[PDB]
Amino acid sequence: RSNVFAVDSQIPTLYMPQYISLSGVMTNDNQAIASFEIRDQYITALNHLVLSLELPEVKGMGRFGYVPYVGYKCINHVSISSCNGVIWEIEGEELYNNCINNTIALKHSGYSSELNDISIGLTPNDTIKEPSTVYVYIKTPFDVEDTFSSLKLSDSKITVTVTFNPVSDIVIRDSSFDFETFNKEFVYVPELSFIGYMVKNVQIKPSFIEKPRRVIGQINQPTATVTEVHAATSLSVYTKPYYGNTDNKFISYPGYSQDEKDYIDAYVSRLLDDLVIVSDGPPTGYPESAEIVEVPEDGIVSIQDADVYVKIDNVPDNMSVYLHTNLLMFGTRKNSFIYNISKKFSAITGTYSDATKRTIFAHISHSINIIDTSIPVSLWTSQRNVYNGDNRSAESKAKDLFINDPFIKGIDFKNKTDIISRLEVRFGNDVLYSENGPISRIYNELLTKSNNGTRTLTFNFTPKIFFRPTTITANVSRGKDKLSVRVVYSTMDVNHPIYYVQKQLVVVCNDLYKVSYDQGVSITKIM
Amino acid sequence: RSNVFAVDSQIPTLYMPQYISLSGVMTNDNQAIASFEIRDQYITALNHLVLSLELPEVKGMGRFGYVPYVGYKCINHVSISSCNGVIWEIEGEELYNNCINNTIALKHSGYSSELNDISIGLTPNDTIKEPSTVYVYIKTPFDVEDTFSSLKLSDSKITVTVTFNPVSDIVIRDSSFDFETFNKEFVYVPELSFIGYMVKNVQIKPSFIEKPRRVIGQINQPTATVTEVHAATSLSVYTKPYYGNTDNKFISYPGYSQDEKDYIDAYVSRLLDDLVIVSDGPPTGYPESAEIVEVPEDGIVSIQDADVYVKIDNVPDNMSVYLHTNLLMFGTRKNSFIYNISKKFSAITGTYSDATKRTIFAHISHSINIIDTSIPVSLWTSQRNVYNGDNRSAESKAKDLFINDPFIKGIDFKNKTDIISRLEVRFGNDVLYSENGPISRIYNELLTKSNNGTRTLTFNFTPKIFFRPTTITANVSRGKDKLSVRVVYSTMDVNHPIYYVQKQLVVVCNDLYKVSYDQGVSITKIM
Amino acid sequence: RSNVFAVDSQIPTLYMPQYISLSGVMTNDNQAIASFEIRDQYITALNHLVLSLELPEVKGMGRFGYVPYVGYKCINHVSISSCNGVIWEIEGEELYNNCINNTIALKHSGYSSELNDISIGLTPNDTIKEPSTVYVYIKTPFDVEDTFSSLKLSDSKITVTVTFNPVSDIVIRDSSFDFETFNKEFVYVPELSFIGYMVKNVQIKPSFIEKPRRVIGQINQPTATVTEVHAATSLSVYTKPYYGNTDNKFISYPGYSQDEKDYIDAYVSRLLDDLVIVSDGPPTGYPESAEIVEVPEDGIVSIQDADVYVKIDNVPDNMSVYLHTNLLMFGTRKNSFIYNISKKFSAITGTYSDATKRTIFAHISHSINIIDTSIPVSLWTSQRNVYNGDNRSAESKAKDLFINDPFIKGIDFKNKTDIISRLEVRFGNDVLYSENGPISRIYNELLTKSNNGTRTLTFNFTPKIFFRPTTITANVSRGKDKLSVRVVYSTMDVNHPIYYVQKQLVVVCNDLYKVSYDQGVSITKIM
Amino acid sequence: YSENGPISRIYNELLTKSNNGTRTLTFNFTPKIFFRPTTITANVSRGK
Repeated sequence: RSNVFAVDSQIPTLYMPQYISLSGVMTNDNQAIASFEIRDQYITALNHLVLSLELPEVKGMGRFGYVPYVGYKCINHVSISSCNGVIWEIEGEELYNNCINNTIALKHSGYSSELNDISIGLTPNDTIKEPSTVYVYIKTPFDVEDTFSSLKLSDSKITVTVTFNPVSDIVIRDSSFDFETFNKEFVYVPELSFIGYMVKNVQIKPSFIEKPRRVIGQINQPTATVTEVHAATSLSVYTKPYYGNTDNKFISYPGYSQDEKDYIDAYVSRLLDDLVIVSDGPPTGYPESAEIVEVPEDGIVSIQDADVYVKIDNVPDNMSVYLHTNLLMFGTRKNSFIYNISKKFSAITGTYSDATKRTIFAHISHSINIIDTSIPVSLWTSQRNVYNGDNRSAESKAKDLFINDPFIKGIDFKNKTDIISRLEVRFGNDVLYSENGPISRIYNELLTKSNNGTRTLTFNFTPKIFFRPTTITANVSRGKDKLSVRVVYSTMDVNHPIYYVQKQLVVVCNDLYKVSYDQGVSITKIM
Repeated sequence: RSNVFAVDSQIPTLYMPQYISLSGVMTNDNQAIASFEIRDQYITALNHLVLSLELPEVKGMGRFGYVPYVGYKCINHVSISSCNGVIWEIEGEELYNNCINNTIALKHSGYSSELNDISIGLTPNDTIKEPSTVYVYIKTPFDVEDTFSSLKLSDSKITVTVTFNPVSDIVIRDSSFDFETFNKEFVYVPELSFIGYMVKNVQIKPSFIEKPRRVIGQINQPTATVTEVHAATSLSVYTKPYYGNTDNKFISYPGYSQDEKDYIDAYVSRLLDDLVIVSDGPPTGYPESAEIVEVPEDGIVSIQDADVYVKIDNVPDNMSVYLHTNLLMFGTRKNSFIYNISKKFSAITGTYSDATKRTIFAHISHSINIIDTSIPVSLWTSQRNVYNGDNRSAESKAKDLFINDPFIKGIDFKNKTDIISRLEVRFGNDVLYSENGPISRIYNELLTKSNNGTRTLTFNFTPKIFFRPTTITANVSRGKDKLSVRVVYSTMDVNHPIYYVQKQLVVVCNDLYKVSYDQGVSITKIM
Repeated sequence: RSNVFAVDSQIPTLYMPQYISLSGVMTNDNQAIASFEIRDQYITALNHLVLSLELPEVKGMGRFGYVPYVGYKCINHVSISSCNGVIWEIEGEELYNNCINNTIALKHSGYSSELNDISIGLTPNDTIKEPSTVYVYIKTPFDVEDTFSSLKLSDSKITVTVTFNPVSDIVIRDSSFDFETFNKEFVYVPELSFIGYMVKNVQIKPSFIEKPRRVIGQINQPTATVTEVHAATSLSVYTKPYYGNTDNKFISYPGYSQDEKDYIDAYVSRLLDDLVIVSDGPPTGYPESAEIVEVPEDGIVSIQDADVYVKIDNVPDNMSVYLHTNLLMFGTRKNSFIYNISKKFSAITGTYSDATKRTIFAHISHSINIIDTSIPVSLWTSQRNVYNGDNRSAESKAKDLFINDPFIKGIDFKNKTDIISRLEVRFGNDVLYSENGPISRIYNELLTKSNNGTRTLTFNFTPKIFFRPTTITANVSRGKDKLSVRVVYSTMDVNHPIYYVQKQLVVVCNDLYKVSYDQGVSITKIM
Repeated sequence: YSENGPISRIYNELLTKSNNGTRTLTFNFTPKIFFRPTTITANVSRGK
């Protein structure tokens, strides 16, 4: 019988860990680059890299806030090199995707009301935001099995290089803020930390590492190809929107609250102030194409099949209630279907306030959705629209927000709508996999215990470090050495504005490399 | 010294995985049965079964919604067989209990506002719900240790059989919905997926598997017995309510919000509209036994020791405020204690709205609880009640909801009240365990890291796959081969309606089986 | 090739577990001590200790509630001994810190609205709280590796001793409650449970255990020293506030809601009733130093550079709106800076209610923070304050609350502000580590997956039970046998009241011990 | 086999010299009567 009530305690290698901190050299649209040099013959191994960033004080007038997870979204590229060349590198988006399921890292990276609330400044000497510091955990393959997986520095020099995104990407602002001055006087201040191990009489053996590789397809094309595939462990596919042909302005943004319900409530709250107006006589200051009608005594206004129920309490006797019946409208033919935001409301109740001269709304019933909240403003007024699209007031038009978040997926802010209806993967010339529904995404989320998975084919099911990984292997004789992907996009109604948002296909492939430790660190591609 | 900075990488067996999808055959109260046939000599092993289901479009008038986790609650039975007979089977409730701690699986199975909100239809051509698809992860013993635990198909035919519950169980509806037509036209559409492994020169060895077995006791009896117990790893006990002697109608249901506070708020909100009435003269349309009194100037109404504080703002000068002092009442003797829902309120404030002709309530102080929210409507008006129980208006009575959820535990919707005060377990003739408090439930939750544990005795503490499991073993000579359970139910007040809800005892025992792989797959009970 | 599709099932040692429960002996400011005796020659091992506590019924008048996690916060000290002396002991605070990341244990220990809401009693026979029971999971080193790590009772007697805190520490109450009677009649009722293992022909081997050791520094001194350090695995540092020179009264407490936003909202809600007053003529009943001014027609009141915007609807025609412009004020010089809570508000809106004769506030904009919510009341009126600090009404002063929570860290209730700006650790005479930012706290939280880490140096990275732990080792020849810590506290503004809160430094060191099993259990310090 | 456009119909019409072909997969290209026809053959072991 095997003893399950006692073990023989082994004596491990003698070692001692130490926390080490390093400052870097900054060089320069003058993109910023930081280089860190690690040189000590007693540092045998290292892992758990952490980058710190100091954000400065912001003063002035206007409305201003930071995007969520600013620390992660400010990183463009990370590279680790030695004298024999690059050992490992990754783009920022792949790091974000790999760390998306680590709530503690996300919270440390910068997620709070003080940072993400949309603050207001009244005078040129008002302080909008106080200074603070964020920390970005750079997860690497060397962390998966603590000491067993650490990187051994066989008496070589290691260089870490971090490239930063321009500061315009991480800021949410309105047109009143003095962005040119802010951008001229903003500077990045970084610092790198890691855990080192001092080892006595180490015995080194070769090991194995995986390197991700990204390919971006052409605009609106439904194909992409990865060449020189000799040993891959997985393949991932997703899409990105391209907003380069707009001015990047949006009607609303919820800030710290990030639920779907919060997005919808913020949008509806921004529209309600202009949708129902209490005025003495016909309201002035609107474009000529506005159709503002008076609410009857029974409270029901008909807008061609749609009925809106409006009841306001405490209305002064010298005033009346009016309804804006075409706040935003879009159509491609003069007598075809019309997308009209006014017809998405069914009941509106509230009470007028004499002290503040505005209406305080109570219960609202509506059918607004995330696509409506995600339509960009500039598409409402494009040349293909035969109507005047934006019938809002100037005060409302002055509150639009610039949003330049670089890691948006799908065609909406939450990646909720699935726009891929069929996927087909070919390895060489033969079909390797085809599916209609998102069963591969379901399987990815189940196996990785994540809420934000993507369509992924996984080929390796063996434990990571103690076994050689299982791969799909090339056959250059028959020509099986490339993976081509083809999708069919869903069909949308030609009268919905979201139909004209352009998109790009993204394919990610994980290649296998061999690590040898004679003459320092070097890698060789497995063939 | 043992090296903790390097390992020897072993070469694993050569294999290649593949995702496989299969369609099934449907046969037929004409209970639906699906059969799936797996036949390929190169599929050596499989695991991670996933079932997909397509839910259709629902049109018409009335109020309609789906129960939470509809995908799990639609499954009655799953069986896996070969030519030598059954290999593994389980009922739906045991699967649900085993998967209750997997948040990602639960969310995939169907949990969202679009599915679980109580929608309203106005015309016979209104679309209440759009079509969608859910996925049910069928967790099996073959998943616990990836490749090591997979099921080996030694050149045999494998059949999977799924039995479905009738559609009436998964729908929450009011009496206005045309359920007979919906039930006549509804059809199940299923599809099975799994991960297969193509292995080269496999070397097979025998292994071990555990099979659950459920016993259901007689109505209201506090005993149950499991026969033929020769090697069991655990024992579980819980209770179920039986609502078969009612019409299954309830006053309220919160829908997507599933907190205790949400249940209580929905119930209170449904009662408040009928509890306090603002009217010009005595309200009409109520049964003769109603006692509706006028609120005095100081705002305090006395109902025999209980005092209710009522203050309403903006009351028109031609109207008064009335209070319904016996909305729901129950008692067994003419002059004994009375359970009166009106006496559970202490303060009610709000403001009357002239535009909508209703009262908008603000702050409420009350002592309603989950048992009150869980009492079925038909028990308020049973024959043993000497009063007229339901003094609500017809409009309120028309809003009751049918609820037929099949996996309810305890006597309330959240299984919060503990109605078992003492438990005694006998193995053979001798007492094996006895307890007063729920220390076994505490231990179960601690050891399995679950929030919804049950009273469970665990006999196996060894690692699952690499060791033979530890069991309790029979001694047929002394006659130790059966487990009998006896409980004592808590004592409730004879004047509470919940006292008359019937219940059933459920016992679950996990038996051990041996798996051999010569002549395909076969099992033999360990004796 | 190694087989990854099959294993050889080993046969384990024959054993059988059993749940055992014991009652204890109580002895006696007459601090309570419980002793439990374990004596059975067939109990070979044990782990998973659980303590249960019965809380009694509380009746009377006033406001009363329990602190969160009362079960954990009621424990002062736990000790485990045999005939050879103490085997393991720990203070309550170290246990709480070790278990802080176990949500299920925390929830079982007593965390609910019924326990933690601030209830109100109206008559001397009112029932404020019903009786209930809590359970405290006493996590020990013997649990980390189930059967492998269990404690072997080599035919010796084991004694467990639990010391309890006085009941005044676990209760939150106002001055109206009859605490002297409650404290005279309260009694502790405990019971211990554990899992025992009956083993046949056990084969015992020696093992390894770690014992924590706490040192508390002197008041306001920034140094502390641990002597006799021969083999330590880690070192931790944090600070505690000392409230012994006050009366322990606070303005508000949120109860069950424990977010920062909840603290701030409760504080603001308590202040708003006294900050803005609607009255017929100048309000009476305030001290002579109050400066109450009338709000002009434009609604803007200036308080030296600060502007407050006040708009109240539905004000009766015989009444006016007044603003209290110096509710709480503190300063050290007659014409220097003043901390004035009235200047932290920028906009206040609401509606007066005629029925209840009070103002119902709607939207509030403010800059109150957690330090303001955490300032104790007695510091507002200290002798060093040259103004009259507390200008509230007597009714408001009668609602203050006593709070005596014993496990508060930092200087605020959430330990959010970091008051340590530099840390330096010396081992012997030489500097072992120094840092400016909290990178060690970041690393602690990352490595232990916790949200509430402390500044910790970790020296052991090897797996716990199967390897001998790595330690830092003394060199008595050079005199390296002591660890001295020195901090520099942050600098605060001399006109903020929080500057005068006293603090204490706490250092925790984990020493290594050897366990041998000949002649029962005994330990010997590794040298 | 999988296809998007009607290339199989084009091939059917080309090979049979017809104006009204359908989507057809042809497996036999040998002369009809003097040779045994070429077929696609089952593999009941793998279940094809």
